[PDB]
Amino acid sequence: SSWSRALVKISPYTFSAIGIAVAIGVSVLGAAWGIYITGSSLIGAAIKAPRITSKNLISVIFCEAVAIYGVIVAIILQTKLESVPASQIYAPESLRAGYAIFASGIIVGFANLVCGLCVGIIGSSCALSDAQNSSLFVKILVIEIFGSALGLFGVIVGIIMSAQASWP
Amino acid sequence: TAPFFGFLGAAAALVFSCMGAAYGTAKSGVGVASMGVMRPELVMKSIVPVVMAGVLGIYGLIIAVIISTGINPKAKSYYLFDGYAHLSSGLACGLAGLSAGMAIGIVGDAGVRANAQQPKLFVGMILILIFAEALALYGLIVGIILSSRAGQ
Amino acid sequence: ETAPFFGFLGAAAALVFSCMGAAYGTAKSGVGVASMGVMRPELVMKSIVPVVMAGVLGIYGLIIAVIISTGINPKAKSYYLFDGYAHLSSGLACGLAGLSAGMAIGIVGDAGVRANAQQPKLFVGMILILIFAEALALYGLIVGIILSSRAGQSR
Amino acid sequence: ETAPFFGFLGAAAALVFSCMGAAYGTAKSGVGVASMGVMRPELVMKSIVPVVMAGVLGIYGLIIAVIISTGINPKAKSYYLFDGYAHLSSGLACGLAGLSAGMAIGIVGDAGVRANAQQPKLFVGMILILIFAEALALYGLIVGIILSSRAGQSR
Amino acid sequence: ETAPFFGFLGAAAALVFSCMGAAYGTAKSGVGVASMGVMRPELVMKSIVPVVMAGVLGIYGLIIAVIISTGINPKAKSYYLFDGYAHLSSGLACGLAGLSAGMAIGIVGDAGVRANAQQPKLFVGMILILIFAEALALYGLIVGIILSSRAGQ
Amino acid sequence: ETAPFFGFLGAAAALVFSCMGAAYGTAKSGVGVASMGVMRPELVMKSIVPVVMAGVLGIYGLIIAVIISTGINPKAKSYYLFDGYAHLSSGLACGLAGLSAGMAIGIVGDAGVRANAQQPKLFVGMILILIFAEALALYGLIVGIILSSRAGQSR
Amino acid sequence: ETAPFFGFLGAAAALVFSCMGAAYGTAKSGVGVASMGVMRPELVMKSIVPVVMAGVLGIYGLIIAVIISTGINPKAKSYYLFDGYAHLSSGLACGLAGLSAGMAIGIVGDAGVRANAQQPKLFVGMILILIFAEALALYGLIVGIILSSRAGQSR
Amino acid sequence: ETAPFFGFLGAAAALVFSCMGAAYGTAKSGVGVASMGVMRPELVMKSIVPVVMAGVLGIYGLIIAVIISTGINPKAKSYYLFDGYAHLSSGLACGLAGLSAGMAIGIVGDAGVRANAQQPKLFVGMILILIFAEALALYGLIVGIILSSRAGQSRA
Amino acid sequence: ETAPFFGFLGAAAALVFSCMGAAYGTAKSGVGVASMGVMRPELVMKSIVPVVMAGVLGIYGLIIAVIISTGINPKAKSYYLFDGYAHLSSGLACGLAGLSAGMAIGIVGDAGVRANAQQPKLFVGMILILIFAEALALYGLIVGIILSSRAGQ
Amino acid sequence: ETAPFFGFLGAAAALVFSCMGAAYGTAKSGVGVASMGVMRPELVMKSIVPVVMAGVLGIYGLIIAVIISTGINPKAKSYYLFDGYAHLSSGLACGLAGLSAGMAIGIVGDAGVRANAQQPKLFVGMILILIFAEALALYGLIVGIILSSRAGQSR
Amino acid sequence: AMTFNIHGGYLEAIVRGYRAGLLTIVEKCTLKLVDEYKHMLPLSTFLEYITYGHMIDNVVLIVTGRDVQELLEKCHPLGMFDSIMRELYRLVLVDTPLAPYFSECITSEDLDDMNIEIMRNTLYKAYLEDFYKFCQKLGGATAEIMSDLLAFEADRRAVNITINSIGTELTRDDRRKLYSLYPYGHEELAVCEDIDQVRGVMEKYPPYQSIFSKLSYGESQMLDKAFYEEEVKRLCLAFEQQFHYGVFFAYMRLREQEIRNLMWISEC
Repeated sequence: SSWSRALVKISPYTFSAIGIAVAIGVSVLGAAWGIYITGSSLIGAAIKAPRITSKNLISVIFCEAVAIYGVIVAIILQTKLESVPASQIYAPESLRAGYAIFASGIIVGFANLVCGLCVGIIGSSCALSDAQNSSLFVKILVIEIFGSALGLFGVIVGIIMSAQASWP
Repeated sequence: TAPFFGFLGAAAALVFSCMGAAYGTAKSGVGVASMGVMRPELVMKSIVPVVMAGVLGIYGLIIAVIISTGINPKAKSYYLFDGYAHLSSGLACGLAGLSAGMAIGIVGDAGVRANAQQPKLFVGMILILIFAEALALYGLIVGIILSSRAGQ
Repeated sequence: ETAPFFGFLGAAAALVFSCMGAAYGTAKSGVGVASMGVMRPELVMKSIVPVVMAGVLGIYGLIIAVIISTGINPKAKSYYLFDGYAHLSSGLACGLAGLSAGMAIGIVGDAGVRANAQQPKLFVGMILILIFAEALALYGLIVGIILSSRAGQSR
Repeated sequence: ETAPFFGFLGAAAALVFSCMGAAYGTAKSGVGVASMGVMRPELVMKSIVPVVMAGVLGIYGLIIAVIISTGINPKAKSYYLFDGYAHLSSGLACGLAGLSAGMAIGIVGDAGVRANAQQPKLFVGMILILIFAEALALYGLIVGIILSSRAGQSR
Repeated sequence: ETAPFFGFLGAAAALVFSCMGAAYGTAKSGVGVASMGVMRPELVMKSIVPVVMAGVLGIYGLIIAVIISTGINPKAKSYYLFDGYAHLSSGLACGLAGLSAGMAIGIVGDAGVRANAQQPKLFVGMILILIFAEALALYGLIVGIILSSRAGQ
Repeated sequence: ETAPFFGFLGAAAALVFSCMGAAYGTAKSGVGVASMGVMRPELVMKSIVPVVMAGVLGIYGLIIAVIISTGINPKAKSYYLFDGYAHLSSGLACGLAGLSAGMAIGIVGDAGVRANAQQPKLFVGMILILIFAEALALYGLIVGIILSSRAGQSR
Repeated sequence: ETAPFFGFLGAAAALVFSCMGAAYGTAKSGVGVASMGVMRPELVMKSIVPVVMAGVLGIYGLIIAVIISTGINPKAKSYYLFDGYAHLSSGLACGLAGLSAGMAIGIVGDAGVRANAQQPKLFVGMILILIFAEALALYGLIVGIILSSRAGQSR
Repeated sequence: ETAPFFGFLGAAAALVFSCMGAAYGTAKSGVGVASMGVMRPELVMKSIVPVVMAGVLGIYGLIIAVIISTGINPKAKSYYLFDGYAHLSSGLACGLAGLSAGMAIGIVGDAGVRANAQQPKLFVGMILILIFAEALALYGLIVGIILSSRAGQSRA
Repeated sequence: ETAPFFGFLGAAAALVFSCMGAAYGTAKSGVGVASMGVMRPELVMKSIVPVVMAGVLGIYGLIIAVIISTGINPKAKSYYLFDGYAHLSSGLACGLAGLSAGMAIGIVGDAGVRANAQQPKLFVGMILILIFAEALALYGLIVGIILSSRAGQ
Repeated sequence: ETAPFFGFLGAAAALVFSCMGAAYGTAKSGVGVASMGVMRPELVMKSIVPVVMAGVLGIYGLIIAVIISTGINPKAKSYYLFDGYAHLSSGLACGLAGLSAGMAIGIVGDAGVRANAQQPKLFVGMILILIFAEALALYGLIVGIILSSRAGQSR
Repeated sequence: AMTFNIHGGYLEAIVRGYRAGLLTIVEKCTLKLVDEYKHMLPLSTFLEYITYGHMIDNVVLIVTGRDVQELLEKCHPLGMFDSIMRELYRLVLVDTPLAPYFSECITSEDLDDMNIEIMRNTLYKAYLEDFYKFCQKLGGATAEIMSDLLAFEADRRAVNITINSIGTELTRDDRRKLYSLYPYGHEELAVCEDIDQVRGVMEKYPPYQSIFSKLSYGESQMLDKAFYEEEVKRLCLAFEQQFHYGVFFAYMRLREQEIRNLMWISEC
């Protein structure tokens, strides 16, 4: 009853900051996990030759691109913050803007982390295969490019979602 | 806002479905590595499904972009019923999409094993992958119905 | 309003649960189907069918959501919220029925298709066994949306 | 107002749990029958009976769910809040009894498939054992129906 | 007030829990009986008894639930909290006791299938153990019945 | 007021926990008895003693719970939360003590049955051990009696 | 006021936790004693000490619970939150000490049962460790006495 | 006025956690000693040390509990609200320190009892490790005393 | 109002998370280095990259925490629930990112130690991988610094 | 009103977490030192250092707790919210950092104790690794001290 | 299978590379494989179980009793584990899961492990304990392959028993027990007492079926050679080389098969 009515009220600025920051944090965590998987794969096959190391470097470049996308998203969210006066931080329009920003951050960061984990696993398998067969390198690069394209798609989604806020 | 959060979740659920299908794409690529360890032609054949799976996620991102274009809440006021309907339908679509992505990953692993072996029922493996992609497309289409199901 | 909210929640739960169970069954049966197909291409054609059947059942379960989208009518007169809760219950029941029956069908079809490598007639037997539960899954999923559409009168 | 929503949720629980029990039964029976067919393809037909029993239990659960879904109109029948909750309870109890009966029937069906691999007299005995297990589903459905009728009695 | 709702829910929980415990025990006893029949048809006939003994618990739980459902009536008395709470608690106790007894009966049934496969006096001891488990179930049911009979408020 | 809720809940919990403990003890004792009978059917006769002790402890817990419950008479005394709280505490303590005692006694009885199958004096040793384990049930009964008295001490 | 809900809960919890710990310890000690008796009857006779320790722990827990219950005099003492809080604290301390002592006693009993077969001097020494654990439990009980005595400030 | 409930809870909890840690450490040390038995029966003196450390930890816990109980005097300087929470904080610190010390002491004592049978020349090192471990319990007792000290000033 | 409490909690959580992640990565890397150094002690002396990366992670965490603490100046700015909530969340996200990066980098270095033990080419490759991981950590630190700068407004 | 109480609670939790981490590290180092002493008594003397490091970390945590306790002063200011908040945050951060560093240092020392027995040369590098591990905790303690110095939040 | 990416990737990759690298001389190859395993020292448990079987062999060589130390040294250090007569068998039981069952079967120590027939039962019990240790991997596809191989070994043992050990007076119930989940139950092959009759029933076993085929060499042989073709097939099962799983035991088996092929080639 009373608790149900109370639960509605929330502070939009906290949600906006969470959307600005947690997405970048999760993207960084996913990129780190992918980089760790790639590094383990490279350590496994470092015996033979550094072509697998070059493939892992391409994967790390994809991870760094994901990180740069997260940094750009954070910068945009810093810019995308609405007027949101300290006094006027209770309007329902501010709540709608906060919800939109949180949705943008959730869609961005989670997809970025999933793409990073996928890229890490694919790069590990690709490094193993390249260590196995010398000929198969372009096929590995194809999967790496696919992971990078997934990260870029997430970045583009964040860029589109940048224009969401409606707070006063 | 509660209606804003409901519609946002309605879209982000299909977004998360695509993100989950990215895991099936990763499994397909992992299998494709072993498949191409045998023959580079099999490597290309197995790699193509990974590119298709990534294109599926790109399409999900495009759908999210369309949702962001339509995200403006001034045009339509959503009540408790509307927000609940949107969120529930989106979540159902997202669950269906994640399940389809998992099935697609399993089928991709099986097809990678087949390509590592001789061609054999490569057509059948492609048919199974097509069935998984058709389930994913059915979920994506069902999402549009709920997206358009708004207003008085 | 409360009634359309609950009705739509149940209708979507129908599709979500039915699709989840159907996809779990599809993966289970498809493991054995792929095993049989790798064993011999002759059994591959027969063993391919149950996977397509499970996919079709899942697609039907998903489509039932589109039908149930008209089961609850917010644009129409709002009756007591208990009617919408009844629609919610009907949808949840349909989803759980589809999930359970599809999962069972696929679990059986896993070993059925996997063993079909030995005997080709085992493929026919596994197809029959899988259909015996897939039909129940689809029937329950459809019947739930039907009941959700029907119970909205509220006297 | 508290009555019909609760009772419908109980019908949902009935359908869900009956489906889950039928799912356990069907999955276990199919898994056993897949191995059984390899040994004796002719004996596969005999082992199909537990699958039929599980399907019958699921159909009974679905029928009870449809019956409970019927009567949702407030003017059609008198339903005090405790009466609707009693209908909910009837549905939930019948569904859970069917679920447990279905799981037990599935385990017994796997055992019966193993016994079919053994001397067929053991399979004949396991058939009666499975029938005795399935009787629990009918008992639970009867109890649920009786309690649903008592719930229908209201003021 | 709304307490008879909770009382009916408790009676349903009694029935469901008793049925669940009894059916789990019956499944275990059926697996044991299948093993015995694979071993010796002589053990097959006797091994059927624990399944029926377990199902007796489910039947008793269903009967108790039916009695409790008959207990709730607006004509008998106006809605009140104490009677509904007492009925719900009695049902919960009866159902929990039945489920525990069914699980114990199933474990004892598997052990007794093995014992009957071992020796006949072992089968007699298993029958005695099953009798003890049934006595425990009956004691729980009687306690629940008394608690329901304490329905004055 | 709400005191009967707590009192009835404690009465139910006592019986439930006592039944669970008795079930665990009986299962362990039955496993031990089956092992002894397989080893030596003649020695199996004396092996039933731990099972009898566990059943007696369970019955005593059940009897204490019934006695505590019978004391609750709303017509006898007006609404007082003290009596309900005392009854609930007595039930909870008695049930927990009975459950722990039953589980421990069952484990000890299985071990002692194995040892008695090994050596004869081990039977006397296990009997002494079970007599020691009965102290938990005795303490639970004493605590239940004390709480029942405190229930009447309410004013 | 709310004192019965606190005091009765604490009194029940003390006995419950003490009984559970003592039961687990006695079960471990009984398993070890059965192993020793299978090895040698003399070790079985020697292994009685852990049972005595478990019984002492249970008796201490029961005594603490009895003291706490006797502290409850609502007729003489006005309903204060402090009075119930003191009893609850004493009960919690007693129960936790009993459970810890029971676990330690079970471990020590298994160790000493092994040692008795290993060497009589080892068992004689481990008796000292068991006595030390019992002394720690007694110290906890004594702190419980001070906790109970603190209730005097409330009237 | 509701603070004394929290104070009594903390006072009980300190002793409870200290007893739990001591019991765990003592059980571990006893199992280790019994394992070391027979092989090196002369090492009874060495095996006695971890039990002594566990007893010392238990005694420290009881002392902290007694101090906390003495702190609770509602007759003078009404507890207000800070007294109960301060008592709870002191009790929690004491109990946590006791549990940590007990676990560490049990593990180290098991290791030392294992090392007792072969090359007993490291008895000095084992005793040093045990003393370094018990230093943690001593520091916890000191911290609890320091916390209990500030309780009186909170009255104003 | 309660904004300083939220900001202090966020800064504390940031510091704790960064310290925990650095500790986990350092523990993994040190265990790997100790395992690898058993064969050839000469290669062990070269294995100081784990120490360098652990120190870098710790220094980054400490710097971020100090910067966040400096931002808490009640005399300069009365602050608001919005500003405090933003600063706390930003700091916590920076700390979490640093912790994840450090944990992943330490996990990589654990195998990199054995790789370096195998050959020097694997050593320089692991050095490059650790450099990339440290670059990611520095990017997270810079993001946290920018976020703290935003808290000034 | 009660915020400084929460601050004192956090201060106590700081010492609690620091002691837990130090105890874990000390236990690991003790196991390693026992193994080394079993190997050679000479390595035992050189292996004492990690235990001293863990004790120093614990002493640093205790010192931080004492400083926090000194921070609480009724005469300093009236009931203020920020005093509790800053103190609790500092304590929680310091305790978490100390516990994590202690666990990491314990694992490192456990590895290094075994490593040094085979080869004494790597002990030098192990010392540097442990020094860095302890320096991380020292930096965390300094950061916590900074927050404690941040006391004058109001005026 | 993301657990492989999360942790253990490098060791799995190294094991896979060592496996793919390998496609008197046999002793040298086995020693090289042992050195590779030691350098390496999930899949680790499977490799440990394979080494446990290879050490059960060397322990049965050592439990009996002739330059036994020299014979153990000639064997691979993986087969001849450094950690390691009734006393000899009891010492072998420590650090080797397979040995205690062999000691239990060999009630008379070396006498009950005579190389003629009794050592066959002792090594069968050792292999049963090694299979229990493999089953201690909590299941898996590699566990399924190990169960199939153990069933093949049990069927071969039962076939050899019915062929020759009837003269050795090994009891039919004991021989079936001597011939070991799947290995445990082989009543179909033990139903037929006649050697010619029992050979068909043993070939009817799925591990022996479809692999032995004509079985001019194989099922006719005694000892454990009935499933020789099935062993090569199980080696070809590892030829699938599916990643993200535990196949270190498969790698060791492939290396041993390569060593055996090199020995069979011998000169030219």
